[PDB]
Amino acid sequence: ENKVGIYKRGIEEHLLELETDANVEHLCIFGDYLCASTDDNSIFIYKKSDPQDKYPSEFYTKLTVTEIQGGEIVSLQHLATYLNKLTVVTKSNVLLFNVRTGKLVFTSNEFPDQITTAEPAPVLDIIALGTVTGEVIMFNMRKGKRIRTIKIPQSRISSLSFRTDGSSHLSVGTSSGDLIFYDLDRRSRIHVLKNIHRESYGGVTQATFLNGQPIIVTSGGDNSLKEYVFDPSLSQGSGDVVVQPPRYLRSRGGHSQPPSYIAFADSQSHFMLSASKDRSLWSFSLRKDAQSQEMSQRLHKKQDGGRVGGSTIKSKFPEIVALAIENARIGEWENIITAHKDEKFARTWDMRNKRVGRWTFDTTDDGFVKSVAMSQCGNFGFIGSSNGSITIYNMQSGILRKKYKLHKRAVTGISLDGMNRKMVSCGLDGIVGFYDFNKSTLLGKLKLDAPITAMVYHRSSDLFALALDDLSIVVIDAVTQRVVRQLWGHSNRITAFDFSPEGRWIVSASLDSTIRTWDLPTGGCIDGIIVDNVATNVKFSPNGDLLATTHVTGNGICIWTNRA
Amino acid sequence: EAAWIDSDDEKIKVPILVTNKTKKLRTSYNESKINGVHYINRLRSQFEKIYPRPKWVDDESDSNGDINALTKILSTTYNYKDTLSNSKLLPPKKLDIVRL
Amino acid sequence: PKVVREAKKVEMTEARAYNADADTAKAA
Amino acid sequence: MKIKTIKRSADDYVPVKSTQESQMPRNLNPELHPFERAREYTKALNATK
Amino acid sequence: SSLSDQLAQVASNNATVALDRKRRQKLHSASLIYNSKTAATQDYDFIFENASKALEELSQIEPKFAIFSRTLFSESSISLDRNVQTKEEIKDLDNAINAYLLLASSKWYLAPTLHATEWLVRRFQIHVKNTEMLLLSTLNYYQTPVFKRILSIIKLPPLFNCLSNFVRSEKPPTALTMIKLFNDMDFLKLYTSYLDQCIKHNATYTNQLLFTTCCFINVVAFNSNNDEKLNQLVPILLEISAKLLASKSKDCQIAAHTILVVFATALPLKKTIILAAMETILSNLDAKEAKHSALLTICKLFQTLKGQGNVDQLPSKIFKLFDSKFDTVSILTFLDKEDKPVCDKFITSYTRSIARYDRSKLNIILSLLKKIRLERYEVRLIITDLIYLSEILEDKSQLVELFEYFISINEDLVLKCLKSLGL
Amino acid sequence: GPYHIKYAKNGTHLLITGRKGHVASMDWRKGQLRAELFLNETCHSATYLQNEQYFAVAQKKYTFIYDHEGTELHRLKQHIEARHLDFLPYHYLLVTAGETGWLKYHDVSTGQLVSELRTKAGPTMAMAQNPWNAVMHLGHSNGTVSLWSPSMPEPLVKLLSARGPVNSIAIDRSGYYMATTGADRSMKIWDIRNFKQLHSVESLPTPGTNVSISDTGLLALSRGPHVTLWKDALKLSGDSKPCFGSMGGNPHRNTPYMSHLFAGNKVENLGFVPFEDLLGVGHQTGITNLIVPGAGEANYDALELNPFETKKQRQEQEVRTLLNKLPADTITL
RNA sequence: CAUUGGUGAGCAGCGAAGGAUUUGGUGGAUUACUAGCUAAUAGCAAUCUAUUUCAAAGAAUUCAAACUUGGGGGAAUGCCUUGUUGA
Repeated sequence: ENKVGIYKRGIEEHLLELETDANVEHLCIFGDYLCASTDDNSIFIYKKSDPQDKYPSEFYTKLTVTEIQGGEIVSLQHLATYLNKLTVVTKSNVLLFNVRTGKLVFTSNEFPDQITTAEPAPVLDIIALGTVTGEVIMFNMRKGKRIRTIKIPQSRISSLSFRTDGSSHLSVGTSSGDLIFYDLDRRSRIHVLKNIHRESYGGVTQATFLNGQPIIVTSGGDNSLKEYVFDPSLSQGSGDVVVQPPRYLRSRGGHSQPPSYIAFADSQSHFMLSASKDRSLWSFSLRKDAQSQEMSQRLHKKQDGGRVGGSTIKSKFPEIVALAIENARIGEWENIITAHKDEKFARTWDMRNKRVGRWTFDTTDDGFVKSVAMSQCGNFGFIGSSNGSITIYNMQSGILRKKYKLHKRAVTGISLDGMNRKMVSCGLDGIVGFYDFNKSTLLGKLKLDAPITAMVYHRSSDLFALALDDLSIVVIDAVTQRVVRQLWGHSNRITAFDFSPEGRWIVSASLDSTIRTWDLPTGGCIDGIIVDNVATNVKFSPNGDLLATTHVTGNGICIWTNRA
Repeated sequence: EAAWIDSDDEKIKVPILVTNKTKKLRTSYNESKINGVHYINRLRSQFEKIYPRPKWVDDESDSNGDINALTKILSTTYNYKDTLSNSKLLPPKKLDIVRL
Repeated sequence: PKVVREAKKVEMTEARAYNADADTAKAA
Repeated sequence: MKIKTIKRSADDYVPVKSTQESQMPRNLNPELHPFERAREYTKALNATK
Repeated sequence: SSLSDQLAQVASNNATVALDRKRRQKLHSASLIYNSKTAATQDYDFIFENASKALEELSQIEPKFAIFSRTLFSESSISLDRNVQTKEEIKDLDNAINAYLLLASSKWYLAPTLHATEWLVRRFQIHVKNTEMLLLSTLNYYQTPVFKRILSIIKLPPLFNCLSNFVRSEKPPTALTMIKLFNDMDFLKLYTSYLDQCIKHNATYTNQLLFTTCCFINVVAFNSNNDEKLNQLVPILLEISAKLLASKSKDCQIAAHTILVVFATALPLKKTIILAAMETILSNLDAKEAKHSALLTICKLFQTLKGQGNVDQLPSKIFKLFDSKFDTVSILTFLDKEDKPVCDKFITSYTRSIARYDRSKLNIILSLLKKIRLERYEVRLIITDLIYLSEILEDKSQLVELFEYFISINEDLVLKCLKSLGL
Repeated sequence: GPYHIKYAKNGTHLLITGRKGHVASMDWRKGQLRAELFLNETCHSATYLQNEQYFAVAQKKYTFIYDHEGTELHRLKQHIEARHLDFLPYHYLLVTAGETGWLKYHDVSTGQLVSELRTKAGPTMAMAQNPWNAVMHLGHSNGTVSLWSPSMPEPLVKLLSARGPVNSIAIDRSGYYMATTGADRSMKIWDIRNFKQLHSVESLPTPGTNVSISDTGLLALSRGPHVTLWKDALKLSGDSKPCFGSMGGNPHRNTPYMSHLFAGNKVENLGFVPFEDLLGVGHQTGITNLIVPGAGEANYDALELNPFETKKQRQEQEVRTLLNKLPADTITL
C-alpha cells in the first residue's frame, strides 16, 4: 500500500515507509538507489547509507512530474551504462532523470498514442515501448529517435521481452491471451502462441525470456504460470531461417474461479480434492506443492459397444455440488461419487489414476442428483434424487440394485453405518428416515419442524447432525433414534459444517460471515470467528490436526491448525 | 550525435579497484581512479563484451505503386481468409451447422 | 517416412548479465 | 593471445591410396625409448637361443 | 542420456576425419563417377587433373567459373585439409561452395559439371558436410542418373526422409514423394530461403522454376482440405510470390502469377490482400508475355473474390497505374478475344472506376458493355453510378448514348433505379 | 558413481569406471563402444593392460581381467582388495596395490604371480610407476613414499614426503621429477636421481587430491573442484616454484599457466591424453577433456606407439613385444 | 444338430461439425517444498589476480598391521622366523 518491504528468504529484513498517503504504484531498483513512484507522479529516491550495505535505507530525494512535463507515470526503468539516470516513461513521452542532483536532462517528442509498457533492450540505449494500439516502438535514448515501429493490429500490448541467446527475437504478449514472436533481423514474425492464458482474466500479464536461455516464462491472471522452450533448428546449413515453433515445457496452476467443494482424500491428511466453478477437479497436496495434479476428465471406452453420445467439441463437466470418497477399495475400482449441477446423474471417479471412472449413476425418476453417499466397505453408492428416490448402485460393475421411496420432496442427505447395518436419509419434507440395510425394512420415521438442508454422520459415535431451516443444528443419535442436542445461535443460513475427528465438536460456517465451534457434550458455543468474507465449506482433517475452509472469493483453501 | 549533456556526469570521478567488476574494467596496472566519461566508455565496451551487437540495430533504421505492398499487407494482418465478408453467399465444401 | 519432429531434453547453460550496482556511482 | 595446439593432417599420416603404405614417423629421444640395455640383452639372448 | 547416444553424437561430429586406413578407404571410396575399386585406387593429382580440364570447358561454355579457377581449383586447394581449418575459414569455404552450387545448378546435364563436382565431392567432402545445398540445387533433376548417384552417395539430412527411403534403389523417386517432401512445412521455409538467395544472385532458369511452381501448386492442392493448413501456408507462398514478382525475369513473373492464381482460387482471400497483390503485379509488370499473364491473373483474382463490397471501384493510384500499364485498346482486344475467360467483376469495377475518376471514356464504356454480358447486380450498380454522375457532372451526349443503350437493352432495370432515385 | 579415467598408451581408447558398476571401454575419437559392463560390485579402477583388447578392473574384492568385448577371462584369487592398478608395459606385469598393505606383480603373458611384497605400513594411499625406470613409488599413510622393485623384498628407498597421509604422486616421463601432494595441504617437487627435494609448496588452500605431469613438464593439480596447471614448474631453479599470484607483478614468481573449475563437482582423477594436448578429468558426473595447448608432445615414434594403427600392425607388434619382454629381475634403480 | 472354432457379407440398437486400435518423444508426480558458486562469520554471481603470502600449530606403538587363504600332499629355487660365521 504505502510502504516497501525488503525481504530475504521470506523474512522482512527492512521496512521502507514512504512519507505520503497516496499508494505506491511502481518500483525500480538500480545501483545504490531505489526509485518508488507513488500514483500522483512523484518518485521517491532512497539511497544506500554505506556503499557496502545491502539495501537502500535512507531518504534521499523526492522528484516530481507535473502535468506540463508528462502524464501519469507508466513505468520506471533503468538502462545499462547510464550513470545516475532513471528512465521514467509516462503515458505521453519518455523522460530521463538524474537522480543524484535531481535534475531533468531530456524530454522525448510526444508520442501520438498512449504508452502501456516499457522494456530495456539488450543493446545499448534502446528501449521498447508498447502502446494501446498495436504498436511496439523501438526507441533510442542517446539520440531520441524512434528506430523502429512494429504494428500488431486490433490489440493492446501487455508485456515485452527480448531474447539474449544469440538470436535476435522479440516476444510481444498481448492483452487478449496471445504471445507473438518476432525475428528482428529479417523483420518477420516467427510465430504466435494463441490463447495461452484467459482473455477474461487479463490475458498475458507478464512474459520474460530468461537471461541467455531459450525459455520464456509467461504468467497470466488465471492462477497459472507456464514456461516454453525454443528447440534448436532441424536444418544444418540454413539455421536461423528454419526456426522451430515454441513447444511447451513446465507449468503450475490452480483454480481460476473460487472453489466450490473440498474434501480430504485420505487419513494421513496428504491430499485434498477440490472441485471448482471453472468445472475442474484438482487434487491438491498438503505436503508438497508440486504433487498436485488435476484429475482428468477423459472418458473410458464403453463396455457395451455403442458410441458415447455427446458434443464433438470437447468440454468440461458441469460444476460439482456434492462429493463422496472412500479409500477402502482403492486401486481396484472407483471410489469417488460426484454430483454435478443441474444434471440427472452422478459420475464415478478414480483417485488412483486421478481419472474419471467408467460408470455414471442415474436417478430414474427424472430428478437431479441432490445428494450422494458411499458405503464404508467401498461396494455401494447411494444416489438421492430430487424426487425422493434412493438408488443403490454396485460400484465394481456400476449396476443398479435398489430404490427406496420414502420421501416425496428431495433427498438432501444419505448415510450408512460403519457396520452396514442402519441407513439414514433426510429430506426437505422435514423428514429423517432410518432404514435397515441388511434387511430391507424401515426402522423409523422422525419428522422435525423445518426442512433439512444438510446431514453429517459420525460413524465412530453413531451421531449425525442435520442443518435445518429454522437456523439450528439438530444432533441425533442414530441407534436410540431421537434428538439429543439442538444447537441454537446462528443468525442466517447455515452454509457448511462438520464433525471433530473424535466426535466432540461441530464446526459450522454460516452466511452471517461467522464460524462457530460448538461443543457437543456441554451443548454450548465455545468459539466464534468473524470472517471478512463468507465461508462456504468447512472440513476437519481426518487426522486431528487441520481445519480446511474455503470462502466466497479467493481461489485457494484456507488451512488452520489446532491449538487444541 | 547526442541530444543531451550532463555536467555533473563530466564532473564526477570514480574509483576502480574497490570491486571485482570494476577491477575487470581497469586498463593499466597503475591507474586506480577514472573520471565519469572514461568510466562510462569502459562500461559501454564491457556491455558490448557481454551482449554482442546485432545487425537489427547496426544496419536497419525505419527513417508510383511500390513492390513492397504485398509484404507490408502480410506483415500487418494475422488472419488471411476473411470472415467479415458476411456475403449472403455460401462457402463451398465446409458447412457451418449446429445441432438443436 | 515423414520428418521426425521430436523434442530433446533442454539444459540451462550458464548466463552472463549486467550490474547496475556498478552502473551507479557517488559524488566526489 | 596466440593459442596454437597440435594439429595433425590425416592426409599426412594416413595415405590416400589404399595401395600406398603409411608414413612411420620416428623421434629419437632416449626418454621416449627407455630400456636400452635391457632390451638389447633380451635381443642378444633370443639370438643365442 | 545414454552412453551410446552421446557416443553417436561424437561419431557424427568426427564423421569425416580418416583416423585410420579403413575409414580412409571408405571415405575416399565414395565417388560420383568412378566405382569403389578405382575410387579407392586413385589420388588427388588425378582428380585435380580432370577438374582443371573440365573447369576450362565449363568456363568456355559459361564464363563465370574463372573465380573458382582462382580459389576452389588451385594447387593450394589440393593441399588444404578442410577438417583442420578454423570455423571462420570453414564458413568462408562454405560460402564459396554454396556460390558454386548455385552457379552450376543449371548445367547438370554435362560431364564437365559432373567432373568438377567430382573434385569438390572428393576433396572438400560436400556430400556429407553440406548436403542441403547439394540436394536443393540438384533437386529438379529427379529422374536422372546424376540424381541417382547423388542419392547413393549422400547421407540424408533430417528433412529428406522420403529420399531416405529411396536411397540406393533402382527406380527413381516419384512425383508423389516429391509432393510429400514439399508438403512438410519446415521444408518450405528452407526452400523459400534457398530461392530468395537464388533470386538475389540472379541465376534462375526455366526448368527449375517450372519444377518449383509445380510442387507449390501440388502442395496447395494437397492441403485444399484444411482451412488452417492453407491459412498457415499463406505467408510463405505469398512472400515468395512477392520476391518472385520483385524479380526482373519474365519467367519469374509468370511463375509468381501461377502461384498467385492457384492460391487465390484455393483460399478466399481478403480484399486488401488481393488488391495489394494486384498492385505489386502491375508495379513491376514489364514484358509482353508477362502482360498477357498478368491480365489473366488479375481477372481471376477479382473474380474469385466473393463477398461484401465485391465489385466496388478501383482506388485512385491503383486505377492510374493499371491504365498506364494497360491502356484501353489492350483491354478491348482482351475483351473481343474468342476464348472468353470470365472477367465480369473486374470489368464492372473498371467501369465504376472510369465513371468516378476519368469521366472521359464513356464511348469506351459503351463498347465494353456491348462486348460483355454483365450480371444483374453489376448492371444495377453501373446504372446507379451513371445516374449519380449525370446528376453531378454536366450532361453529355455519350451519357445519353449509354442510357439509350440501356433502354434498348434492359429498360425496366433503369426504371427501377430511377424509381429508387428520381422521377 | 564418480567416474575414473584411463587412456590407452597410444592415446586412442578411453576406459571409464564408475563407482557402482559401470565400466565402459570406448574408442573416444570415432565414437565407438567396444565393451560396456554393468558390474554391480563397487569398482575402484581399471587399466587397459597391453592393448585396447584386454583390460583389468579392480572390483569389490577380486581383480578381473576382461576381453575386448566384456567376455570375462580371469578373476585373480590372489589380488585381494585392490584400489590401485598399473601395468609395466615392457615387462608385461600387472601391478596391484591394495588395502591389505601388499603389492603384487602378476605376469600377464604367462599367468604367474611374479612377486608378493609386504608393505609394512598398512593400506596404500597412492601409487605411480617411474616409467623410465619401471619402479613403483607407493605412498603410505605415514607420509612416506617408497620405491619398490619385484626382486628385493625390501623397499629400495624410503622418502619422507609429508606430514600425515600421502594423497597422490606422479612421476615425469623422463624419470627425473616426482610430484607428491599430501593431506597436510602440501605439495613437494622431488628430484629422483640423487633424491633431493627441489621445492615444497606448503599451504595449498585445500588438500591436493590428484597430481599429474605431462610430456612437456606441465604439472596439473586438482584440489577439489579446481584444476590448476603450472608450466615449467619442474625445474631446479628456486624461482620456478609454483605460486598462485605475482605480488605486484614480480616476474620471478610462477603464477599458474591454466586454471579451470567444475562448479558443482569434485574431480575423481585426471590424466593427460598421450599424444594430443588435452587432459581428461573424471569427475562425479562424468568425463571431460580439457584443451591444454602445450600439454602433450606432438611428434611421436612409430616403432614405439602409434595413434594410427591397423589391426595387422597391431597383432604383429603384440607378438613382437611378447618376444622382446624383459624379465622382472631386470628392474633396478 | 452343435460349434464355448476361423474368415467374410448385412441388419436391429447406440449415435451433436466422425470413430477404433497400436506407437515414438518430452513434461509433472512416484518420501514431506528453507534458493547458486567458493578458499565460506563473508565474498562472488560481468573475476579472482599485481595482498595470496608470512606468523602460529602440527612427527608413539623406535616397523603393531592380510582379522581378507577352497581340501589334502609337498615346497629345489624363492619369501618368513631362529641361530651361526665374517666385516
